Amino acid sequence: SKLELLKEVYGLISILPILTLLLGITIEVLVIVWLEREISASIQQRIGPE
Amino acid sequence: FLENIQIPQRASYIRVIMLELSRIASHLLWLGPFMADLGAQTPFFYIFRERELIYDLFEAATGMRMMHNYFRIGGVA
Repeated sequence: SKLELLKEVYGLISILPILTLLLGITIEVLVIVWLEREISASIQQRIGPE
Repeated sequence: FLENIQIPQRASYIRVIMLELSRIASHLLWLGPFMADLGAQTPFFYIFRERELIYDLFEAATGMRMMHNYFRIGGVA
């Protein structure tokens, strides 16, 4: 039979692309903080976070 | 200057060079930080880059970094 739900237990959602977006936004946060700490404090200054 | 140990005018001119360079030593170490207080966010390191040469001067003149001990009693160091 079909007592409660056959194909509707948990297999309708995938959490791969959301985690890919998470990884991408974290990497971009790293990129932008690198941009800041390497351009703002290096216009007429020494190099950034070496 | 009290007991009149006669200071030559040449050494006096040397001391004048000293004093009129300390005028700069004060102008920078106010305006730079004054720029960093008023709202001038960038020129903080700029005035230090300008001041770097006074460091070499004070070092090579009499003392370590602040030119310490450039005034003895009978004249200068």
